[PDB]
Amino acid sequence: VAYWRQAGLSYIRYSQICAKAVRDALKTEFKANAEKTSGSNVKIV
Amino acid sequence: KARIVEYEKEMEKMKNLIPFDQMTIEDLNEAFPETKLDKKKYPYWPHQPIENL
Amino acid sequence: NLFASFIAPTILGLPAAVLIILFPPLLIPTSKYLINNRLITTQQWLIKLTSKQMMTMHNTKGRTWSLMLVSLIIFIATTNLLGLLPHSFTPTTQLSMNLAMAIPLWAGTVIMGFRSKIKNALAHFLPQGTPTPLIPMLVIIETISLLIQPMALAVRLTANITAGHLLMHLIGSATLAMSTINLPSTLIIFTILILLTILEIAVALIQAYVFTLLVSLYLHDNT
Amino acid sequence: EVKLGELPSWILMRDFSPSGIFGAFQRGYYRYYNKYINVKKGSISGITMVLACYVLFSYSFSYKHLKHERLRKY
Amino acid sequence: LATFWYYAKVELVPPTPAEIPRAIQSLKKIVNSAQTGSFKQLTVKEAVLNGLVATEVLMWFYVGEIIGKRGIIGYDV
Amino acid sequence: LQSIIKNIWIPMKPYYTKVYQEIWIGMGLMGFIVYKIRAAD
Amino acid sequence: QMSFTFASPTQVFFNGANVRQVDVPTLTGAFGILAAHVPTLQVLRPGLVVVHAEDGTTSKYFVSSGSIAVNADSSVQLLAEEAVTLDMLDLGAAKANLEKAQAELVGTADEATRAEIQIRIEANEALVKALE
Amino acid sequence: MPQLNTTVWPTMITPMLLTLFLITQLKMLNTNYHLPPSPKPMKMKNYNKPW
Amino acid sequence: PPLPEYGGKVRYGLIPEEFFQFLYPKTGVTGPYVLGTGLILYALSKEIYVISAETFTALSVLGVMVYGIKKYGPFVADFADKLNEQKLAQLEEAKQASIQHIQNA
Amino acid sequence: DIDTAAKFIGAGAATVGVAGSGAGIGTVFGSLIIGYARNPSLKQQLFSYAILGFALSEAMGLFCLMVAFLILFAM
Repeated sequence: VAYWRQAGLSYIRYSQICAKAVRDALKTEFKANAEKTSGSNVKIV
Repeated sequence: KARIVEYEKEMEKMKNLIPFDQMTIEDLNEAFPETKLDKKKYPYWPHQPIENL
Repeated sequence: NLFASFIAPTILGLPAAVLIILFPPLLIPTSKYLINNRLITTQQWLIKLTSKQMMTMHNTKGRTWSLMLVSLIIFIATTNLLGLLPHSFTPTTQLSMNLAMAIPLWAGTVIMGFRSKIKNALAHFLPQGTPTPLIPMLVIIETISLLIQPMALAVRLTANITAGHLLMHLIGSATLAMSTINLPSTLIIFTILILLTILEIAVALIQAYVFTLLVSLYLHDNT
Repeated sequence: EVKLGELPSWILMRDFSPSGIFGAFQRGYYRYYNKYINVKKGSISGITMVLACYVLFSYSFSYKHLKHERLRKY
Repeated sequence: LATFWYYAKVELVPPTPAEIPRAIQSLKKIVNSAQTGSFKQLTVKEAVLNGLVATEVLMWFYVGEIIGKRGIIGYDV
Repeated sequence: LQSIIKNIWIPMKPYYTKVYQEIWIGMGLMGFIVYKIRAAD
Repeated sequence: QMSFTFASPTQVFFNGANVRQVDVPTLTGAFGILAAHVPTLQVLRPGLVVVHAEDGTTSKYFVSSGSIAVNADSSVQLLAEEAVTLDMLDLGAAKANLEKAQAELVGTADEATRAEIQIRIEANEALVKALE
Repeated sequence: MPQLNTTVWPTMITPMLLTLFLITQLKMLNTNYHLPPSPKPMKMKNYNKPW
Repeated sequence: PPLPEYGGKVRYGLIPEEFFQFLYPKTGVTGPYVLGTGLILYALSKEIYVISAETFTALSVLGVMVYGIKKYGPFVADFADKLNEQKLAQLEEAKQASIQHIQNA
Repeated sequence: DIDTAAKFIGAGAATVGVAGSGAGIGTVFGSLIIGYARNPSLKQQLFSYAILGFALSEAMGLFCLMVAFLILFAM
């Protein structure tokens, strides 16, 4: 029982945050391309 | 051109070098002032951060 | 009788233990050259590795003691190994020498830990999250432990080398007393002696390194 | 040096003073270290010989205790 | 393995009855240098060489001693 | 007195005056302890 | 014996390969996986992943999250959400993000966003330490 | 137990204090590790083209 | 000043070839061996070399040292040589490394 | 004397109590090995606790030896 699960999160959120952290710490050479390949366009209705 | 002849003299000095297997750490430090240890920031052995040791 | 190897050796009425204590550093030649022979090469490599493995954890104030600690871990080590030579007198087997190595070192370390940082120094006697009803004894226990640690160091080294050499000598005597009886048993005891000798080499190195590491961690605590 | 001289005055010719013996010892140390240790492609012998001499010197002072455990009596 | 005997057949040999004269001549040369005191011309290196081969023959005497008592370490009795 | 203080006392001074002061105090304490021990014997 | 399958949503690093040992930073600790390993399944936390090939060379990737699964047939499937080779990163950006997240932490007060911040901090700490 | 013979303690303490704090520390101080050679192939103070 | 390329030709790690060649003229080649076996028989016979536990500990430690040498001698020797040549090659990389720099300037 | 005899007996007895410290350090360093094998990134920090753990185990051991000497010499 990790701390964030005690806070009410979900591993999907954990994974999003971690992937975003690795994408931001990416060099500007690869940063735009990597961010493109993981951008979210879906919209809830 | 003054600067050029100066660079020339410097490179020439670097050209005439002692074969390394006879060179003392003092001669090395002379031929490359970078290799000299900072006796000021680290006045105690080994005068350099242990990390890069 | 049995402790003949630990009596302060004298030759021609002269206290030759001093020469034995002075000798180890004679096995570490230095050189101002850049490329040198094999011995100094490997020894500089070993000193480099030891310095890296020991001092790294310390802050900028601790690493000033670097020259001390490394020297320590060399001295002891060499002495220990020189002990394993036949008929050699091992000066680490003497409680006097280890006391004089420990009490000054640990002493000065606690001294400098008290001079500055006196607040947290007296606060290290109390762990962080301690409830109230058990405060007093938690102080006195730390007091005893701290005020005795040098004794622990000195004895842990002294008697360890003592027991090592004494047991090697006893199994040697046993092999002697089995020379005129079953030869296969003589060979078995001899092999046990060989294994014990290897273990004694290892214990020499390890005891040196552990004495060093303990003093180093005390320094780290008081810095 | 010796191995060349055959006169006893040489004995009194040397320097029997503290600095003299210090220098003679340093000279011997350097001669040894330069013939057996301070050479590339060196061996282990340059230190095994010293350990041998050390064992000998130890057995020396240990003889006073060891002479009591002689096997025979004559 | 066998070259030990190969060198023995040269240097480890019961000396022949035909060579003792050369030995007694060496002996008289030695005793003559002793009488005249000419050994002082002998530099210390060869003098040491002689003393060491002398200790060599002395060891031959002691090994003869231990083989003559049939005991290797001290006297059995 | 020459080449002694030059090759011994020269390098060690920064250690012998600032790094090792508490070491000297501990040396004094150890010496006093040893003297007390040798006394009661 | 080990059939490895290291994959990312957009890239296949290994596939059915034969390595000797893979080290993974599972959310419940790091552990190694060699052939015939006990069958398990785990989720990852940001960390290095060193894959040891039979020859002895080691490929050191970095994964931010995902799932490791080793099965009865010594068939390992490691899926990683963002699997970057260590060269595509830098220490300065990581350290700066770490500072920003620590600052937001000491500023924030609500458990949900506090946990979010702490997760970001964990990712960045793992980053800085894993790089160098 | 010979270790308890308080008669011969100083003859053990003194030479250790000499060899651990003076000799060995010196033989260390002679062992220095120069910084690695770093030939800088980028160092050129060229003023702006004169202009 | 450079270093000589070799040591002193010690035999068995205990005796140098100097002594052997020095004894060579008088008593030939086995002279030294016979001297050694003599002296050892004397020392162990006249109780100069007492035999006790120390002798068996000595045998053990000598056996360990000799096996350790014969096993891990080449490794440490070549490792020292590798360290030296690595240092030398790096230093050569530096030599003519600053040259190209100033050349461009 | 019977007093000296009982001093020796009680000394050996009070010495027995060091087995507890022996097993205690054994457990502490074993747990340190496991905990490091699990979360090696915390090695440094973990090591700290280990020392502290050790520092209290030996603590109790000391008391035993204390009585030992405090019977062997002080009494």
